[PDB]
Formats: sequence, C-alpha cells, structure tokens
Amino acid sequence: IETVPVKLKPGMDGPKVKQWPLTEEKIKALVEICTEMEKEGKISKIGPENPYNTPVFAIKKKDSTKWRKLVDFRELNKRTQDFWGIPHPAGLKKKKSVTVLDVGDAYFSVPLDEDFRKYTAFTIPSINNETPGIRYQYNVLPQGWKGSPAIFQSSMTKILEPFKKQNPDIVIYQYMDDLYVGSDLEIGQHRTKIEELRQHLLRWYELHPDKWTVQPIVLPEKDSWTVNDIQKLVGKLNWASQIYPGIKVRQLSKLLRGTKALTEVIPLTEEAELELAENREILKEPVHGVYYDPSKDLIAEIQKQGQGQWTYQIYQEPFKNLKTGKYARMRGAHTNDVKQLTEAVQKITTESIVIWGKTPKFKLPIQKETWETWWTEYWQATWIPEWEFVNTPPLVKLWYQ
Amino acid sequence: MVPISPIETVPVKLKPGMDGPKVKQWPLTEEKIKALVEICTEMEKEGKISKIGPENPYNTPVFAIWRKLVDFRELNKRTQDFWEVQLGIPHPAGLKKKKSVTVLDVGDAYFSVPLDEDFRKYTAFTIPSINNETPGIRYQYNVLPQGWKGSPAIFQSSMTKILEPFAAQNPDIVIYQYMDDLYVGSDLEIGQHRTKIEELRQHLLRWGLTTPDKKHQKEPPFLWMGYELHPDKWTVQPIVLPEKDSWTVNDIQKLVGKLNWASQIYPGIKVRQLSKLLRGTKALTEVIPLTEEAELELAENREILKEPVHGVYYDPSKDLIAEIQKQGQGQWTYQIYQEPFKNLKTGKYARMRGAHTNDVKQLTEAVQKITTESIVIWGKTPKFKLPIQKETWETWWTEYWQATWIPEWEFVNTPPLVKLWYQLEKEPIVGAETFYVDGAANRETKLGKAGYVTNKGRQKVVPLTNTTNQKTELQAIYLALQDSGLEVNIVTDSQYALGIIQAQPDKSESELVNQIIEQLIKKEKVYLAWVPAHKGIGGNEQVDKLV
Ligand SMILES: N#Cc1ccc2ccc(Oc3ccccc3OCCn3ccc(=O)[nH]c3=O)cc2c1
Repeated sequence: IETVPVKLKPGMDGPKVKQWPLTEEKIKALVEICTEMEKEGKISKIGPENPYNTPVFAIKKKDSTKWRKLVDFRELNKRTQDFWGIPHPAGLKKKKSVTVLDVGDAYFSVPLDEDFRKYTAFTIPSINNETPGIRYQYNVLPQGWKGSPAIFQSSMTKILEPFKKQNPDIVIYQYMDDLYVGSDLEIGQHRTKIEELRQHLLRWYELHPDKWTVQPIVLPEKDSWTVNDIQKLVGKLNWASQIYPGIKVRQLSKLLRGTKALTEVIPLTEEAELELAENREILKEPVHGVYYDPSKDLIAEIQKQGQGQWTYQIYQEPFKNLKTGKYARMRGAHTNDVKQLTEAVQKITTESIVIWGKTPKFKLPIQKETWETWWTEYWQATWIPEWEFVNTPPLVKLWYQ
Repeated sequence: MVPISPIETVPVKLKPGMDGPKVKQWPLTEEKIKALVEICTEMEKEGKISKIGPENPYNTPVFAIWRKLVDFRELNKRTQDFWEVQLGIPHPAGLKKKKSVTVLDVGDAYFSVPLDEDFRKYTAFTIPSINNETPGIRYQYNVLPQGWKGSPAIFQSSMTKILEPFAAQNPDIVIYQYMDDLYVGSDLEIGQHRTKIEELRQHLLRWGLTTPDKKHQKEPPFLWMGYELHPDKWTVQPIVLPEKDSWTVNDIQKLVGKLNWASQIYPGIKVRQLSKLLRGTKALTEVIPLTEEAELELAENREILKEPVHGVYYDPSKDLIAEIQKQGQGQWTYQIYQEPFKNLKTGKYARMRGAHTNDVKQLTEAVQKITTESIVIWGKTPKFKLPIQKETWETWWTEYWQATWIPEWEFVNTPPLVKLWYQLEKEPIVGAETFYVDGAANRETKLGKAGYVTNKGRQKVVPLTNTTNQKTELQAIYLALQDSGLEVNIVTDSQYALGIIQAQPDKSESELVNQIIEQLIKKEKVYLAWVPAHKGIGGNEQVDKLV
C-alpha cells in the first residue's frame, strides 16, 4: 500500500524495444485482457509523450485454454538497478520433490513507484499498422519484472511465515513470478500440502530433482571390434582427454596400424584392453576442480540427437561441466523440431533456476530467423532466458550420445 | 456561440541536461520582412501565435520563401524523443473491400491543436525590423508548429482520442487515420454512407475541426505513397526507368530501389546482376559497365513492366495461399493470393551471403520471410505451395543437425523442384573400398601434397603448388572420390572438410567444393569417417604428404 522508490542504473535511459508482429487471435486476447486490467486499475493508457516501449505477447499455460499476457521485460530488467541479497537454497536441489506455483496475481495488489511507471510502457500492436497501437503503462507491480519479487519479498515472507514455522523440513524458494516448494513427502501428501499452501495463499507441475543427476562418459563394451569401432573409440577418448587428464590412446591406435577395411574385425591386444580399462576407471571418477562462480554467466549448449532426443550441457568454463543431461520427453511435439527445442530450453532453464537461482545463456542449434519466427508459439514459461545461435555443426554430437 | 470542446495538451519537456534554443536571427530583405509582418499579423489574429516580452531568452531563426519558414532544427535537437506510429505503412493488399469509401482532409490541421503552455516559451522567434532601428518583433507559438519534432505524434494521438467514441458508436463503418487525411469506409448503401460522413464531420466540427464542405476534393483512384487505389483493386504508380549509356552508383541504387518497389505486385522481377555492382559503394560518382546477364535481366524487367498488373483486396472469409518458385542463382519468387490467378501481392527472396548453401535452406528462409510478412499484413500464416516433395522435406529435417520447421504446406509440381542431391551413409559400407586420405601444405612456399592409400593397395600422391592445408585436405577427398567405385568409405583427419560436407551444400563459392559435390552426386553410397590426426592411427598417413 506504500510505494518504494525505484530508479535505473546510472547512465541508462529507459528501454526502447521494437514490438514484433502478432497474429490476430493473440491481438484480440491481449485487447480483452488489457481492457479488463484497465478496468481494474492495473494499467493505464498513455500518450505520445512516452517514448519507451517493451515487447508483449500472449500464451497459453499447461492445462488451460485461457490466454495469458507475457511481457518480455529482459531489456528493462538489465537496465533496472540491482536489487538487494538472499543466498540460494542449496538444499532445494537436494530435495526429493519440488512443486512450482504461480504467485503472479499477488503482485497486482502492490502499487508501483509513480516516477518509474513510464518505463514499463508497452504496445498492443495492430494488423497492417492500420490504427496506432494501444499503448499502456503499469500502475502496480508488473509480472516478469525483476523488481517485483524484490519489493514483495517482505510481504511474501510475512505470508509464508506460519507455513515455514509449521514445516521446517519444507524448503521455500522464489524466482520471478514462481514459487518453488521442495519436500520429501509422498505424491498424495505432496499434492494435499500444495493445496494447503495454495489455500493459505488464497485467503491472504510435479518435478523430482532426485530423479535427475549428472552424467558420466561411457565407452562401448564389445566382444569384437571393427576398425571403425576402434576409430570412433579413439576419437571419443581423444575428445574426453580435454576433460580427464590421464587418458591415453596409443595402445588402441596401435591396433589400427596398416590400412584395413572399416568393417574388418580387429582383436584387441592385452595392452589395448588394459589401456581401455584404465580409461574406464578414469572416466568413472568426477571431474577435477569444478566449481561454481556466481560472478560468471551460465552457458547451456543443446544438441539435436534425432528421433525426439536432445542432449545438453550447462557449464561456465569450457570442459568444466556443472550439469549434463538428455531431454527425450515426447508430448505432442513429434512432428515439430522447434516445439521440442523450446520445451527443452524451458526445462533446462527451470533446472538451472532450481540449482543456482538464475537462468543460463543458451546456444541453440537453430537458425536465428526460424527460432525468432516460431519460439513464442510454444512458450509456457513466465520468464525468458538469453540465447545465441550456432551455425556450425558440432562434431561432439555423438560423443554425448 | 456554440462552446466547442477543448483539447487536453500533451506535456512536453526538453532532453535532460539541455536548455531551450537560442540562435541569432538571419538578416532579411525589407520585402521579406514586410511579408513576414503581414503573415504573422494574420496568424496572431487567428490565435496561432502571440507576442511576447523581452524576458524570453530563447529565439528561433525565421525565413521567407510569400510563406514563412521557421527552422526548428536546433529545438528538434533539444526536444525530447516521441513515440512515432509511422513505423511501417499499411499495405494495400491488407485492406478489406468496402462498397463506399470517402476522404475527408483536415484543412486547418496542426493549427487546430493547442501546445503545452509550459513549452511555448521555447518556440519563440523574432522578426527583424526595418533597418533594425527598432527591437525585433517577438512571437511564440500557441499551437503545434510545422516542422517541430512533436507535432505529428501529438496531432495523431489527439485526433485518435477525438475519433474513438464515434468509432465505438459506429462499428458498421471503418475509419483510417493517416497524417492530414481521414479515410472512411462502409459496406452500407451510398445514401446512408454519405449521411454518416456528414455525422462524422459534424462530430469533428464539435471540437472545432473543418472538413471540405463541397463535394470531397478527391475521388478514386487514390494516389498514395506510390500506390494507386481503385475501388475493386490496387496497384503501383507507373514505373520510371531511366535509360543512359553511362551509369553511376547512385543511379544503380535508384534503379534497384524502383525495381524492388515494383516487385511487390509484378512477378518475376530479378535484381541480382545489378546489385552485384554495388560492391565498393560510398562513391556516388563512377561509371559501371553492364554484363550480358545484367542487360538481359534489365530487358526482362522492361518485358515484365510492359503491361499493367493489379492486386486485389483481402477477404477474411477465404483462405490465404502463398506459392513459391525457384528462379536460380539463389533467387526465389512468391505469390500471395486467395483466388487463383488473382494475386493479393507478390515478392522475391535472395539468399544471404555465405560460402556454402543448399536449396532446402533457402526455401526455408523464404518461407520464414513470407510468414513474417503475412503476419504483419493479414495477421495470419498462409498455407504454402512449395516445389518440394513431402518425402524430401521429411528426410531433410529428420537428418538435419539443426532444428527446422515449416508451417502447413502442400507440394505443387512446378519445376525446378527442390531435391536432396546426395546423402551420406550413417554406417561403414560392407564390400566398399576404404580410402584413407590426407593432405598437407608448407606455410612458406605454399607447396603441398594431397593423396590416399587404400585397403586394396591402391595409392596416390599428387604434388600441388600455391595451396593451403585446407585446400589439400579437400583435394585428397576429391581424389578419393574420383578414383573410387559407386560405393566408397573415406577416412580423413580434416575437421574442416568434415564440417563443410556435414553442412550438406549443393552449391559453393569454392570450385573444389563444387567438384566434390558433383562427385558425391554420381555416387551410390558414401561413408565419410573421421579420426584425430597425429595420433599414430594406422592407415592415416601424414608421413606420405609431408615429404
Ligand atoms: N493508414 C492508412 C490509410 C492510407 C490510405 C488509405 C486509402 C484508402 C483507404 O480505404 C479504406 C478506408 C476505410 C476502410 C476501408 C478502406 O479500404 C479498403 C479497400 N478499398 C480501397 C479503396 C477504395 O476505393 N475502395 C476499397 O474498398 C484506406 C487508407 C488507409
């Protein structure tokens, strides 16, 4: 009920960002939604004296036919002053199960600092630029802004105080418009506790971190090796030598001596088997000296493995993975690569939020124009990460497969 | 006197850390001075301006050409940024046909809109007196000045704010607002239409706005922004192509621009050969000769622009269809229509700048472009007709390392068809010869060697002058392709070559790569394997090409 003063970073003007085109249905949805919000005082129409603009579009969350308004507050977020800090709950990732809740509706109760409101300006676009877009600005705390959870921290603490005093074994974390709740209960008891907590938030997505871990580098086990098998093996070991110190391939390379046919079977020497065994033993151990630096960006690389399968690696320094994984989940995405990639990016981002409390910078295996054309059609998340585009095929593709 | 409604001003501030403009007034002839005096007298009588005292430090230069001209460039440099709604323009193909369309121009346009009084003191300007033996006559604006930065945006927003209730009260008619013109339309009868036009200009008159009293000064066809707008159809204004035996760079730019403009409705417009001459620009004076390709292309452009073609308007009750054709040399053309033979609009796509490429990728890019354009113009994605088989697209996107997608589309058979020219094996080939290739080059002498050894004892090493490591590594693979059967396995240590080939080009800027491609096309089965160099891997011989 009392506005807290908010400014920008020194030497930075408010965001001016081109609004990209929308389909007619998304436009109509946004018109309806924003009309209602205007009737509720959450937003207000502005004049030409406001140069600032932030992109906006519409989505549909899981198990809901109701359109939702999503604002790409990325530029405003990086232009907004740093807000202060709560140390990340390192036990959240260690918990058996975690449920994510949408606490966005809460923000609209708290009013936004007047002087700052002109920076949250957005435009509902029109088809074919027929009539000028509908320009609004926010009066209350907007969803997607990084200042909104920072301001509501005290309120959220006050609301969740009894529940925290009730169950000390339940971990509670907050990121943007989402509230992550971790525990070790049973799925039924979990869901009932979630109904309890959501009812506790009312009067005022099952995710299991334990079923996800890091992944090792495995080598084939064969009774018979062809020249091709040994060549690929040597390639993989040579690559993995960039990560593990003691990997040697000279005894295996010794088998390839001479020029033979790729399909010809070569029996392994004892030295070769020994070398391979040692390499296995080495790969079984974790990676030497791998730490997390909060001052460094998180980078995520994604490879398309085909047949709905995808591999990914989260790291900071090259060959120093903090997390690795393989998304192969198929829901309704069978005929569409882009949908799969988008859902994969969302899942990886979510995992990243659970582990470190921030999103990674993605390196997507897709052409810029394709991604930029289609990614908003399959995006159900309230936040957005940063991304770049790799136009050169990586050779390491099958080395994670 | 009927009390016309006022208009709320738009608050305007100068850019932060800046102060209002102060500029020395230019010396003027006595004639000019008298003219400016009479004009500014009339304007002051109208209320557009007002005399001010000596207190105001700010001043703007004024000229006479009689018509007065206030140079607000400095104030524009010092005035705040505004939200401009003119980014992009409505495309005629996006308009929906109406039985009646009337035009009301807003004479007394900017001068009917009040300016924020706190800002008026920054628009101050002076008139030099005769012989300068008296203090100059000081004036300030009370309305939106012509040439000011904030005039168009404020005017547009004001007019919108005024028009909103009438539009809400008349959903059965559509009103478009562009600069100093209003375009009204309706599917009603002509009498009811003219009636509602009278109602509208009355509603506007309530705020003290004037529209043409006589029969409206403009009637179809409408000449607007290079377009001709007829009742049943739209097209572009007639083309102008200069013909001279000596061409400059600027002339090339103008020609390219006009051809690109004409290409949105005239199908088959090609602009590559003339755009290739725009390398090494920034020099507007030069003489650039024509190739036979460029001359034949321009002749074909004069062939297409020979007879007029018209686009139609948009009917939402019918599907939206976009058909694509390959033209060659990275050129693509497309038509967007609803009924066959009746285009809504046309267009072209040129491949981007790259070392290697294939037809499927370019097709994908073209589709993306048309998709974006279509969402801009009609707010939906059209159904596509593509010259590519379903099976081809299937194989491509299933085996492509990148993620890729095309919206709903069907196969139209209109050659040339986009096809996959070759496909690499996923596994080594049984009974196929195994060529271990390698190439090396000396960084100093630019001398190198490329060759292969095989499992059957076949060997070759070829010496090369003026070459690099990458070139010799490609040359080795090419050699293996030349001297092998319809089925072949190839082992290389070149990450470069493997990258290039795994990118799957059907065409390249490098002749050697093109020759390798032509080799791949002739083959039945090709397996390309990779191994690390200098690992002592048997059969892979750096020692053979390093001599
Ligand atoms: N911004 C902007 C802008 C600029 C110029 C315009 C010219 C005519 C026009 O016209 C229209 C105005 C209101 C509603 C529907 C319109 O056009 C549908 C197609 N059409 C056209 C011309 C004609 O004679 N008959 C027709 O059926 C709308 C315009 C809008």
